[PDB]
Amino acid sequence: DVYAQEKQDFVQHFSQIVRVLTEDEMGHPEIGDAIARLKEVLEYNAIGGKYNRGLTVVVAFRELVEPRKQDADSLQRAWTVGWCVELLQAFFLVADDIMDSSLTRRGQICWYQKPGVGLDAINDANLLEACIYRLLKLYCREQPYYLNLIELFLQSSYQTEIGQTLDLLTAPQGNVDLVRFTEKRYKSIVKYKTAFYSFYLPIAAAMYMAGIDGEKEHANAKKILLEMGEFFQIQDDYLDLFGDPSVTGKIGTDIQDNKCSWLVVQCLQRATPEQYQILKENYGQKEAEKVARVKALYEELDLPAVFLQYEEDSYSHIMALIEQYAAPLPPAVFLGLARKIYK
Amino acid sequence: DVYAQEKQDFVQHFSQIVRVLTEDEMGHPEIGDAIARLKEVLEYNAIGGKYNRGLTVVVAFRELVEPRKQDADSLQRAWTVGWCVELLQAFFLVADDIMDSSLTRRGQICWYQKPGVGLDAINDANLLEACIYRLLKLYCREQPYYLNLIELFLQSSYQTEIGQTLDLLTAPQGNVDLVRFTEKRYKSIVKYKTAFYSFYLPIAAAMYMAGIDGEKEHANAKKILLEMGEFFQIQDDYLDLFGDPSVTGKIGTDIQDNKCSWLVVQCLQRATPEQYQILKENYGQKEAEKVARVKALYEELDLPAVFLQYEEDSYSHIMALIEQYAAPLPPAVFLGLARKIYK
Ligand SMILES: O=C(O)c1ccc2cccc(-c3cccc4ccccc34)c2n1
Ligand SMILES: O=C(O)c1ccc2cccc(-c3cccc4ccccc34)c2n1
Repeated sequence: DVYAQEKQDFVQHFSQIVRVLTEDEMGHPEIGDAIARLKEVLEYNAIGGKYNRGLTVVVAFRELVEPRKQDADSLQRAWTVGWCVELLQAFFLVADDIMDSSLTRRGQICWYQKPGVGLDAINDANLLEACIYRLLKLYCREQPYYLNLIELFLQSSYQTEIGQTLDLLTAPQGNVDLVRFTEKRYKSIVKYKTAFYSFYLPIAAAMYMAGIDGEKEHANAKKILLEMGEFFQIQDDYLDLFGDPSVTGKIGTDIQDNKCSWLVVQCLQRATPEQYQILKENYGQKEAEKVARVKALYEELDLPAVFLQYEEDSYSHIMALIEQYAAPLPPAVFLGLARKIYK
Repeated sequence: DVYAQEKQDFVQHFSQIVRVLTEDEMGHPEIGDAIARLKEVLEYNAIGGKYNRGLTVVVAFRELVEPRKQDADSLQRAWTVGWCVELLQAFFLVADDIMDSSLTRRGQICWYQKPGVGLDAINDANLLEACIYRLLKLYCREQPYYLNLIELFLQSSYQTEIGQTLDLLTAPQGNVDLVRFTEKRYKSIVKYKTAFYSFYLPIAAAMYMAGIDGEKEHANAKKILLEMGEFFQIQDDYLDLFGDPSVTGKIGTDIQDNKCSWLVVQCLQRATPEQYQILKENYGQKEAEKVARVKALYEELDLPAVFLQYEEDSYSHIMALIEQYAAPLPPAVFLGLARKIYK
């Protein structure tokens, strides 16, 4: 598949990305120690994930650009832009793990939790963000899409940041209020916090790199991609609890963390006043006896079945969206990504 | 003076800046609560300072643009860009106060220290940064200097962030090592962390707005401005201890906080091995008996006199720099700013 092959060439490009970002140390020895710290921040935080978002840039680039315009340099730029998406992501996760007091991320200690890092990781996350624009300048300054990419990355950071504001406002630390766990609120969090950067940004970046800079073309791809983003997060919340940890590679803590999950939203929409109380008493607690009780309430309220129906309706929706909005982009741009997302 | 008059028109523009940044709530009600939080972050953090950096943009704009090109809209843009400098600053200070565990800033409780904010202020500081590019897009998208300003703000954020890395590396929390408090290191911290954004950025922004986009013109102004930035921070560190709090409006805590101050750098350059030990034992302690001892060591080593000589040499240097590098900019751009800085 388009991804599994390219993954290697993508990951191998990282070494050049790091060398290039640590190359201003040559002209300015004075900042050497700061650059050594930047190298360490990059190596720790931009590696160890699945690289799918960054890879989507590359895969979409190959599918949107005529093979004769896919020269060595065009490709170096595609991998670089892909890495920029991963750096945007690395910046949000470093910051989010500080904010929600996370202990681990992808099985390793969160960067801020590392001995001698702590709150300095706030500056480290800012550096990761700075690196996107340094890379865009280094690789894409002379390209006609340069400003388009800068604005897309900045807008995507803004939307994610607004998404994080909404999330932090919906589920504060030390605040169990299920009144604000509405469908409308959930959909907005996913849209702003995850969907734009995860789904819209990668395709949109490849689209600009391909000279597809049309407002309607971007609006049409966004329409498709934000729906893909919404399904992806709904599926993630569902798998968090009801998924098998051996397949997902994660053990669900959404209930323990008072997360505004699709599962809680659906439970709240269905639950009788007595069931609302049962949830009020057990949602957000660390105890495995209370974690088992929320799960049993969801199973009682037939949420795995509500998810199954949601999955079917979602699949018809995304196909209706692809048919109506893909053109003039090859439907394979969206289908290849949907296949990776939908099961 | 150029500043004191304009200060009012500058501060009055803030209300429009806030209205404009909270105006996307109209089209997207879904993010309303996040926008309400953004309004509160802006109001708390961008107000209460002296606005000198933002004001420098406006003052330099008036001095670099022919009065016939200073129409209502050109001016709205000057104030907006000035506010962007203040927002860049508000973003660094919110983040820096978290990082160094600050309690107060300009007599008020640090934003993160406010009840119900805490580490969420990391996202708040990111929002403040996002606001610069939203303002540049809203006011300057159709201007020929648009990309030039975006790149200057991004480069200035990067340089400040590198400056902060260097600073955090030089004086870690719970690490009293005077071996790394060298002249060369001090000069680099000031250059990257303070000088670029505080002195180079404001003039450079006005310069681009004036169509002065030449690389040599910017290199020449930078040469002047980074020296102004270096004197400003050396003077600040000196006044922190030896200044009168009734005139400076601040009580010095540099000794208590193990800061890499010009005073410690000079003490270390002069101090005998026994005096090095006296400093090693008393530098970074909260006790007023030990704070009095470091001050007495500096006074013994004749640092107020070393500062006096530095002040005189610095004044001749900045004048030599103005004479050699101002052209073709009116020397008043640099002189008006030097007068505000040098006593
Ligand atoms: O963080 C990752 O890389 C990651 C982690 C877990 C995942 C589980 C299913 C699908 C994807 C996935 C596959 C392909 C493209 C994608 C684009 C955007 C978002 C997700 C994508 C996935 N991605
Ligand atoms: O944070 C502020 O606004 C502030 C606080 C204290 C100060 C003490 C002396 C001079 C300035 C000062 C005056 C004029 C323009 C300036 C431009 C850049 C930096 C400082 C400037 C100063 N500024």
